[PDB]
Amino acid sequence: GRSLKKGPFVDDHLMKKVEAQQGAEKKKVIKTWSRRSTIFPSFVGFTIAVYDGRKHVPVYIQEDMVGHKLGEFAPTRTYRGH
Amino acid sequence: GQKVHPIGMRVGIIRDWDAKWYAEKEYAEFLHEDLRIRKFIATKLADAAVSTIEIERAANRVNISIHTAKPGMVIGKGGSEVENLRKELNKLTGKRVHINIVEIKKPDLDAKLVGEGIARQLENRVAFRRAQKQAIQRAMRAGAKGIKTQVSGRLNGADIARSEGYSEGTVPLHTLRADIDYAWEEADTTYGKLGVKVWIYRGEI
Amino acid sequence: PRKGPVAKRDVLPDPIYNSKLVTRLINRVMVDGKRGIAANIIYNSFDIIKESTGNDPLEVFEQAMKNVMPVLEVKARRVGGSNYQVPVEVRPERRTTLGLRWVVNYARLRGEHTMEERLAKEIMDAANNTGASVKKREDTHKMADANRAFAHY
Amino acid sequence: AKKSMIAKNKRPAKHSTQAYTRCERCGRPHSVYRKFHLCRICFRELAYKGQIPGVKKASW
Amino acid sequence: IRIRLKAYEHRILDQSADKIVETAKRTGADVSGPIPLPTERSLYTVIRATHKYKDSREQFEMRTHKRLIDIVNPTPKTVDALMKLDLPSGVNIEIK
Amino acid sequence: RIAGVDIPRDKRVVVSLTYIYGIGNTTAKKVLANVGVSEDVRVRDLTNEQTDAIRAEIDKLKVEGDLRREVNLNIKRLMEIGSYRGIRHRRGLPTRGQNTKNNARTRKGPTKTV
Amino acid sequence: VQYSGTGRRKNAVARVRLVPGTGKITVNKKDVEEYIPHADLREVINQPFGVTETKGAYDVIVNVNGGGYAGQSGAIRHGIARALLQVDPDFRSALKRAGLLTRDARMVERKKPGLKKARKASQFSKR
RNA sequence: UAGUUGGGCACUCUAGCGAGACUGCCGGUGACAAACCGGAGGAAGGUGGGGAUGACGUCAAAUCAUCAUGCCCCUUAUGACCUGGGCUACACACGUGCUACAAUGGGAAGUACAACGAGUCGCUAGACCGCGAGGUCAUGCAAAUCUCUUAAAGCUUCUCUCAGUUCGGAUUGCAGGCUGCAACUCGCCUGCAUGAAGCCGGAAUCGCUAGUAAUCGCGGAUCAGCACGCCGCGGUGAAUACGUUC
Ligand SMILES: [K+]
Ligand SMILES: [K+]
Ligand SMILES: [K+]
Ligand SMILES: [K+]
Ligand SMILES: [K+]
Ligand SMILES: [K+]
Ligand SMILES: [K+]
Ligand SMILES: [K+]
Ligand SMILES: [K+]
Ligand SMILES: [K+]
Ligand SMILES: [K+]
Ligand SMILES: [Mg+2]
Ligand SMILES: [Mg+2]
Ligand SMILES: [Mg+2]
Ligand SMILES: [Mg+2]
Ligand SMILES: [Mg+2]
Ligand SMILES: [Mg+2]
Ligand SMILES: [Mg+2]
Ligand SMILES: [Mg+2]
Ligand SMILES: [Mg+2]
Ligand SMILES: [Mg+2]
Ligand SMILES: [Zn+2]
Repeated sequence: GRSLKKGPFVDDHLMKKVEAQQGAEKKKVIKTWSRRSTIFPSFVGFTIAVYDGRKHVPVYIQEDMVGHKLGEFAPTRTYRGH
Repeated sequence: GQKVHPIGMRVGIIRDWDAKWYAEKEYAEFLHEDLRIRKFIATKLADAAVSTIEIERAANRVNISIHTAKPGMVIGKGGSEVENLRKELNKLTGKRVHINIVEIKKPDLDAKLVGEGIARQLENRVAFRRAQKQAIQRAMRAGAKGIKTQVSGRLNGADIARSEGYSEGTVPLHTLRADIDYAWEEADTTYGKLGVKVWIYRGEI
Repeated sequence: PRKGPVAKRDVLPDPIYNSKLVTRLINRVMVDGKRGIAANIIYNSFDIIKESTGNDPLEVFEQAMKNVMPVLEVKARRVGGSNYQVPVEVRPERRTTLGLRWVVNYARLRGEHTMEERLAKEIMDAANNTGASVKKREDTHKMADANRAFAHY
Repeated sequence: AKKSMIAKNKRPAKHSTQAYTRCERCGRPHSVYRKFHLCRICFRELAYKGQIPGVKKASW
Repeated sequence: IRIRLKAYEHRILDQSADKIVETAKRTGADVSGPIPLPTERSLYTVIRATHKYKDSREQFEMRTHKRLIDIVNPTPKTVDALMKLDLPSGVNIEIK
Repeated sequence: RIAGVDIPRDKRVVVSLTYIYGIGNTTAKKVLANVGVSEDVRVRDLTNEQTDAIRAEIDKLKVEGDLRREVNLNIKRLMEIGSYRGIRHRRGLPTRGQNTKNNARTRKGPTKTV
Repeated sequence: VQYSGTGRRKNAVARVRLVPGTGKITVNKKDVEEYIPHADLREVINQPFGVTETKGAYDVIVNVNGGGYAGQSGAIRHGIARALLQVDPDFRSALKRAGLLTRDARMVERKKPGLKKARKASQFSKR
């Protein structure tokens, strides 16, 4: 995976939006197109609406999701069976 | 079926490269400067019977030899026209250009000029059979060992395209020692592209 | 081919037994041009035969060939709506071809773990006129005898 | 959508990996040689004309 | 002096190589060569058709012929003599 | 026998240990080198001192039921959080980007030609 | 006195020198048995001596490179036959009738474009 | 210690210029012919082997996305910019491959032999760190000089002993390494763990006539990264062709 030296990756525009809200009694949804961004522990408690190609899917970030990309929780293809 | 390009087949056997330069790191740069040089000259001198451009590169210089059946037109009065050509090429190439005009003797034996001539006539609504026959006459009178010509497309506006060609003498496309000149020229008509192919067989090498 | 019979390339004799037949056997057992492995199998098996028997292994192998090489073969012939087999005498070159092919093919199907053991056992059995390779020869003669009515063809 | 594609390729890439090679003669994106900056089609076409120095049909 | 000549055609290459030897030798210097070096070859394989038809190809090659000249105990005239002599554009030349 | 598994008695120790879930070829070599048991001895020849040393060595590692619960918990987590991988696990499809138009028979099971 | 011979086989080139001796063959500073560990290939190398009845008369110092052990073995066999030709010109007939003087011109056939190998073609499906 | 250094290019090799095969020589057959059969010499013999080279045409065969172009259509749009997604979706059917189903093998150790090629911010020696992928300092080379590149089959010993296995390596968990702004959808590689089908494949069907098939690796184009594909290279190296009814 991504080299340990490089550290974990998150887009600064997304990281800024979460940082602006950390000290918030009531959080609000963060609309993002950054599927590539890693879920940091600071994301826990937020709902990040992730673009899946056509819409923003609201994903609630539980502490069990840390380390996974935001895109892992916004499937791009719809398949209900043949 | 399909046939190898008559010139591409003999390049490196009896025909030499037109791009007469060597390079390793600037090969890509030099090659595509040649294409811009050749393209520019084909526009500037479209009225002169310009057939072969040979490009030689010596350090920052670019020596260009232009073969023309109308050298007087290309040069102009007192070198006015060629001098205007070096400046335009200097600007285009970005370096020093020397232009050498070469007289094409026997233009009737030069495939590109013959093909271009036939192409111009077809644009004038000249009978395609007539245009090829009189090109064949001139080439044979000039002493060609043989000539072969072909015109393809919507001949005389026919709805169904077809190819009509004529030949005279010998055109041995498989003989590798034969000096066979080839050219493909397009005539744009009211009905679309007409393809003119000319093969001229000169003294074998 | 249509033009006619072709040249058959000669094989050089075995280095240690000085027999072309041994070289032909090595080629038959060979797989993927790995002649070193093929030669080792044949030479190990001739040493096994030199152990289970006191006789020259080359002699035992030649006796196995005598019992395995067929004499009459069936040549399929399509006549009209009926396709029947015609007995045919086997030319000497094909005789050794069939013998080598049968001895090797049935050795590969034997039960012993290693090929040289399987080959030595198959050779010795054939030298005694028993085993699968001999049974292939018996069936081939049996088929020709049954179809002996088509000899005139 | 050729001309816009040709123009956009000419401009500097926003990210380094996004820079790609097109045929300088015709703009073909696929099968572009680095030595000649030409696609396989233009390369074969110009090699026949004898306008690519040093190149000739290979046989052995 | 070590002179490496490279060209796509050996006919001009020999002609220019001889000129280096003739001028350099005539001016009193003693020359080694010309030494043939392995001609380089690069192979390009292109699909012959513009669309599909993968099995039909055409092979193109570029051959770089090369020579080596070593001038030993060169005279002072060599430096200018081997520089007044201008080689055809097709023949590449490096000195030392 | 060692970790609740009757390891093959006829085989050499390096291989017999591999029959323990969580011990592969490399791990078996490591535990034998640590205990000091030759790799070529059949386990039928292992003395109670050697066997107990192996058991002590193996008890350090996570094997058998402990390993199986560990891995199943990982997959359980992927499904619970609703990740893309978890859905792949739950729907029986390749989880590591493999194409499914063809193949994928290991995950999908036997072909249903219907 | 030494007798020189060049032998070639596939891409192997063997420079062979004969000197009167014990039949010893050394190849690239290593004896024939170590360098060519195949018994049948070493028998190939000694074919020229057998046909010319010079077994045991001559030592062989071989400087060979390129190709493989079988190719080098055939190259050495070619070099000895040529070197043995300098020993006594009248060995020509015996060496010739054995095919030892012939340079085996069989080389690897080039891969063809469109074919997986020189002759092997891609598997074909009518429909 | 080293073709190392001196010395020499002799041999090899590199490459220009040449020599050589031409039914030319000899016997036989043949219509005083063409030609065929055999022979000698020769490295090579009858086109020596292979390649390039593809007649007039055929299938209104393929390509209006390489390019070009008649006519038609769109023009605040069918043009143009962007981020994300898709082209990699999977109850299924087929084509082409790769790896297997083992002992002519698997594993470990030791030892040998190529060729075509590629390389400047590229190929990278050597040393050190890491189980490894690789990292680090650093070296030579724009190169028959340095490097990629000590090729794998192979050979010699040890081991395993017929077992769905020490065969097979799919799948999955975890941990890493790289390239990249980024590898979740969609990358390649590594370690540990996991250890699926598969016991040689129905009807049917494919390639190949020798340095070929079979098998073994190696290089290259595209390319930041990424092929079991493609192109090329050499190693090892067979079986068979009676014959022309189908
Ligand atoms: K490209
Ligand atoms: K996929
Ligand atoms: K498939
Ligand atoms: K159009
Ligand atoms: K178009
Ligand atoms: K494949
Ligand atoms: K298949
Ligand atoms: K073994
Ligand atoms: K990816
Ligand atoms: K099969
Ligand atoms: K690559
Ligand atoms: Mg790219
Ligand atoms: Mg194909
Ligand atoms: Mg285990
Ligand atoms: Mg994939
Ligand atoms: Mg059509
Ligand atoms: Mg259009
Ligand atoms: Mg696709
Ligand atoms: Mg089994
Ligand atoms: Mg054939
Ligand atoms: Mg090969
Ligand atoms: Zn192009």
